[PDB]
Formats: sequence, C-alpha cells, structure tokens
Amino acid sequence: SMLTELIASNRRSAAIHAFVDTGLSTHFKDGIYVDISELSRKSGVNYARFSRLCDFLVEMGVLVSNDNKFRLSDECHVFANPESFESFMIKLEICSHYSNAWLMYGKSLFEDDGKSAFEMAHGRPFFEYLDGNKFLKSNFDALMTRVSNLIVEKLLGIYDFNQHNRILDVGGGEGELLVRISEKVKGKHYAVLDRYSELPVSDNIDFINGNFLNSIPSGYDLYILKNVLHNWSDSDSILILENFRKAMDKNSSLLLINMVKEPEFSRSFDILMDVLFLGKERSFTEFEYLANQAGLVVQETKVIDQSYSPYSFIKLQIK
Amino acid sequence: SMLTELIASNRRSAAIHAFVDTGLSTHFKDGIYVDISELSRKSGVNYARFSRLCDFLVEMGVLVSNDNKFRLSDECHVFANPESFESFMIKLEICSHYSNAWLMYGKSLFEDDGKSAFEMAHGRPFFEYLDGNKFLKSNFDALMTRVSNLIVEKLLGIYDFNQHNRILDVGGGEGELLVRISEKVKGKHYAVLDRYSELPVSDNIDFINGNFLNSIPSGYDLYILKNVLHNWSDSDSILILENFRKAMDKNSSLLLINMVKEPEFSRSFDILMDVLFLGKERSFTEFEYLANQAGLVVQETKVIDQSYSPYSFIKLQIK
Ligand SMILES: C[S@@+](CC[C@H](N)C(=O)[O-])C[C@H]1O[C@@H](n2cnc3c(N)ncnc32)[C@H](O)[C@@H]1O
Ligand SMILES: C[S@@+](CC[C@H](N)C(=O)[O-])C[C@H]1O[C@@H](n2cnc3c(N)ncnc32)[C@H](O)[C@@H]1O
Ligand SMILES: N[C@@H](Cc1c[nH]c2ccccc12)C(=O)O
Ligand SMILES: N[C@@H](Cc1c[nH]c2ccccc12)C(=O)O
Repeated sequence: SMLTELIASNRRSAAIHAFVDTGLSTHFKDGIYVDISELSRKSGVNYARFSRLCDFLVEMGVLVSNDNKFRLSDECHVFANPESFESFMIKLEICSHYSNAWLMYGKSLFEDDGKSAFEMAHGRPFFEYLDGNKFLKSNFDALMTRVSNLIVEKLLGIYDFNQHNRILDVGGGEGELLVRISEKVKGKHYAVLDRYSELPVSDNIDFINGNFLNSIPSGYDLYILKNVLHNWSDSDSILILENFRKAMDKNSSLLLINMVKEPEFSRSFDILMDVLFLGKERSFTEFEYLANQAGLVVQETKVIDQSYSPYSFIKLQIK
Repeated sequence: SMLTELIASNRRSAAIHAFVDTGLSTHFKDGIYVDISELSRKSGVNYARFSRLCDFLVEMGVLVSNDNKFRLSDECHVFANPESFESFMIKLEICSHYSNAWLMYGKSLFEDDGKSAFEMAHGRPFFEYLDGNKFLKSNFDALMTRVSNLIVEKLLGIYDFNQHNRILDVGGGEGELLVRISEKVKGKHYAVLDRYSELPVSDNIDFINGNFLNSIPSGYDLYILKNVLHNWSDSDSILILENFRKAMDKNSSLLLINMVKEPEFSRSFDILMDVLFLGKERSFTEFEYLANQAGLVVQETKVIDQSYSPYSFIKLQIK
C-alpha cells in the first residue's frame, strides 16, 4: 500500500545503516561484484539473513543484482568509502540520540520554554551536549568537514578571494573550508573561530576559542559564516549578524553561505533543524531581512547548486 | 538528491509519528479543513513550528492544502481515528524499542546463537519481553486485533465455516478473528489458544493459556494458525505444524492464514521480521514444503488481497 510503506519509511534508513555502520559496504569497493557466500565465509556475516538485506538494498537502488551477485549502484559508490559524506550522514541520521530526539518532537511542539526536542531527550542543547559525547562530536565535525571540502571548488570559482588579506571563518568547525582555500589562495592570514576545549593545531591557521553570541573579533577584511544561521532562532540570528556589524569597518566584507528554502526541494531538513536546534531553513529574502535588521546590506547574491541541497552565497557589508 | 533523501527516509516516519502519537491528527476528523492558528489557540501547539510540519505532511501526501488550511488526504483519513490499524502501526513502528532493535540489526547479522536484534537490545526475545511491558503488549495486541477485524469478511466469503462444529484459533491474540466469525457463524464451540498470564473473558469464547511449541489440544475439527509462522525459523515452523498433525484426525482441518512473499511487493516487512523475531516472509511453495515435512497435505489454496499485504489461505489435512 502507499500509506503502509510511507509509515514504514524508517525501514529503508535502518537497512542502509545496518549495511554501512557494520562496514560490510566497504567490501563493495571500486564497483566490483561481491559473492555473498564468499563474503559470509570471509567476514563471518550470516549468508541467508544478509542475502535478504541485499535483496531489499537492490529494491531501494543501492545494490545492483547480476550473476547471483551484488555490486553498489553508481550513485551509491560513496557507501564503499566509510569517510564519504553519505557514510557519515547515515551513521549520524540513525543513532540512538537522533531517534530519541525525534521521539520528543511531538511533545516539543507543545512547550514554549525554548527547549529543543534533542534537549528534552538528552538534558542539554545540541552543541552543549556534544562537549560530553565523543561519538556524536567526531561524526558531526567529520560530516561538516566533508560537505565543506565538497563546496570549496564552487566558492573559489564564483568569488575573488585573492583581493582580501585577513580572513576569519566564524563557526568554521575543524576549519576544513579555510584549510582548502589556504591551499589555492596563498600568503594570507587564516583564522577559524569555534567552541574549542582544546585548540586544533594546523600549519599557518589561527584557531580561536570564541562565542559568536558574545562578539566577533575585529581586524579581518573577510568574514565567513557558513551553515550556522539555520541552527538558531530569528532573534539569535540578528544577534550574531549584529555582532558582525560591530566588528566590521566599511572596507570589511561578510560571506553568509547557507542552505536555502527552494520550494521544489524537500522540507525534511527544515524539520530536523527544528528537532536538533529549534532552527529552520530560510529563503534568500528571509536571510536579507535578518541582515537588514542587523544593519548589514547585500552587495552580491549567488545561488550555488550542491549534490544534497541548493546554497545561498550572500556578500554583506555594513550600511 | 536521490541518495540523500533515501538516507533521510527516517524523517518521513518520525514526522507522521509526531502528528498522530500527539493526537493532533484526531482534530482532522470527517475530512474537515483545520485552521492551524485556531488549532494552536485551541490545543496549545506552536503555530509556526506545527505549520512547518503541516507543509512537510502535504509534501508526503498525508495533508491537503487549501485556503491557507489543511485537511487529511482521502487515503490518510484513518490517522484521524487513533484506534485505526495505521495509527497503531506508526505508534509501534517508531518507538524506542523498535529503533533500539534496528540499531542492533547490523551487529545481529554476525551472531549465530539465535539471538534476535530485539533480544540483543532488550535482553529477552519479543513475546517474552512483552510480558513485562504494558505499552508494547497493548499496542501489539491492538494492532493484530485491527488487521484481524479487517480480513474477516474476505475469509467468511472464500471458505465455508458452516460445515465445522469445534473451532480453535492457535496463537489468536485477543481472539478478535473468532469473536467476529462467532457473530456471523452461530451455535458452534469457539476456543482461542495464546500465552496468557490472565485469561481474557468473553461471551461463549474458550480462552486457553497454551504453548504451540509443546502441543496443540486435540478435539477440534477446525484449526486456524493466522500470522504466526513468519515469527519463527523453518525448524520451529515444522515443530508447530508437527504438533498440529499429532492433535488432528483424518476429519480435522487446519487453516494456515499468513502474509506471503509476492515478488512485486516490498521486502521491508521481511527485514522487520528478521529484526523482531529472527522470522521471515515465505512464498506459498515454501509454506507447503514446511507442511509436507510436518506430514500435512494441501487440500485447497486461495490468495487473499488486503490493503497492506497479499495473504495465503492454505487448507491443510493429515497425510
Ligand atoms: C552547522 S555547524 C557549521 C560548521 C562549519 N561552518 C562547516 O560547515 O564545516 C555550526 C558550527 O557552529 C559552532 N558553534 C555553535 N555555537 C557556537 C557559538 N556560540 N560560538 C561559536 N561557534 C559556535 C558549532 O561548534 C559548529 O561547528
Ligand atoms: C503475529 S501474532 C498473530 C496473532 C493473531 N493470529 C492475529 O493476527 O490477530 C502471533 C501470536 O502468537 C502468540 N504466541 C507466541 N508464542 C507462542 C507460543 N509459544 N504459544 C502460543 N502462542 C504463542 C503471540 O502471543 C501472538 O499473539
Ligand atoms: N548533513 C545532512 C543532514 C544532517 C544530519 N545531521 C546534521 C546536523 C546538522 C546539520 C545537518 C545534518 C544533509 O545534508 O541532509
Ligand atoms: N503490521 C505492520 C508492521 C508491523 C509492525 N509491528 C509488527 C509486529 C508484528 C508483525 C508486523 C508488524 C504491517 O502490516 O506492515
């Protein structure tokens, strides 16, 4: 049935997870065909029961069946690499923490005390909780690192980075975006601001233990705020963009990079942001209103298309 | 993307759950259009955040948008009734117990000690665990009751129940199948065998605390075994069908009713049975092999089509 298989959408995600989180997917490297009997003999996985999983994976378009054997489909080759963006996504998407956060979502919709479904389940807000959970931080930081590495080429092409001298990435995670830009744009001072208990070390990168709710450091002519604002309310978004204006002179520029609400794409991400952060996706026109209210003006607007989502590149300067 | 939204299949199930498990869905009774503002004022649910859920529900085909208002779609009217089969399915499908069972699935595929993913997560096999968990038993028993009520009309039509006098439903749950057949087929002795700590009471129904692994009671000319065999291994399936042969004379008949492996339908159910029970779905030809090995013969075979799954009606008699 249409409705019964919709109610059983969860089974698709769980099947994928069982395949990759075990590391069975890593046996399907370079698009080669795997004999399940030989894999069972090699890995010690149960032939009969794993064969039934492989049949369900073929139905979902993840595996391709031929000569009583299975290979990963062309689009799903990424699952063969455990450090692929898709591999991290599935390990994070379906974990006890996310599931338990989703299970409070219903109850969260009736509370007005600004407590996220995640916080109701786990006792602290997302980032605060990740400070005490290694599994959850590494996989989150690793995921954001991978999506960062993927977008670099498309940024460097559309915008002139050569013009600036002092660049700060605000909430830049492990700093991967700048470390990639530092390789293709040379002889410039690079700084990454994020919440650190222990500073990341790197060759000529300036890692700052900071708080963008309190203040942004002045003395940079380029600022970047990538995939941050969707983790925050409209009010706290204006607070961060205000803290930018206070730190910037008329020469200085801010690159607001973020996933954007395109009507033709799915709202599933918008709901996850509500569950994890009490966040939300926003249209370009909504991002501008927050900037205008904070006293920043839009100089240049570019839409970037990525595998998983469309992005909004917005060049901001003080009014 | 095709792969990223596949990895995020879980979000569809969770969104549905948040809508129904809260009982918000019950405000969409008789296909009427709901004003989210009025619902927020009435129920106390957050307008902004619930409106974003309603937009995602429209995308999934659960809600229909008109005049800045939402009604349940025709196929999803069932969600308005909290005692509908679909409402119970979603409450059971996505719960901590099922999610935690799914999270052991990967690790379960490497163990050979006959421990289900559910058992690895929860410490006992499914039915054994339900003895100590009210939430999980009621919702399970209620779900099986509803699917029982739905199939009655189609059974009574295809098979002559009027010919028999003493009928036993083996593993009949709350007994709902026979209680419905007792209303349309009259003046016959009705017995229901299942695992009971406290016997269900009912007007002229004979509830037996039994164990179909040990033995079936003799002295019945009709036996029914509906939706049981998919919760068990091939070996334990033969044991149950053997226990039938031992209890039956040449006059006696067994109705093996069960969901069947049709190649054109999804394998998601087959994987859930592996996770919950170390069970599996089987083709008619596979069900016959288990019966033939147990020393039973097929007299009459009927395929029944139901909303959620195709069924296999198999009339068995001793060889
Ligand atoms: C959605 S992630 C984006 C990371 C990075 N832009 C990327 O895409 O690789 C948001 C980041 O903001 C950081 N963050 C959260 N609260 C912060 C705060 N108050 N001050 C500074 N950084 C914060 C988190 O640690 C996280 O690395
Ligand atoms: C999948 S449910 C089917 C219930 C019922 N046929 C229906 O569809 O409404 C299987 C039933 O078998 C029962 N059961 C499990 N193990 C049993 C055993 N050893 N002896 C008897 N009944 C058992 C369970 O309690 C459960 O009610
Ligand atoms: N990164 C995934 C979704 C996701 C999972 N966990 C997250 C945490 C933060 C932001 C996004 C996510 C996507 O692109 O769809
Ligand atoms: N009854 C649901 C699936 C389901 C959920 N929990 C179960 C327990 C036992 C058997 C089936 C189920 C269906 O028809 O798809």
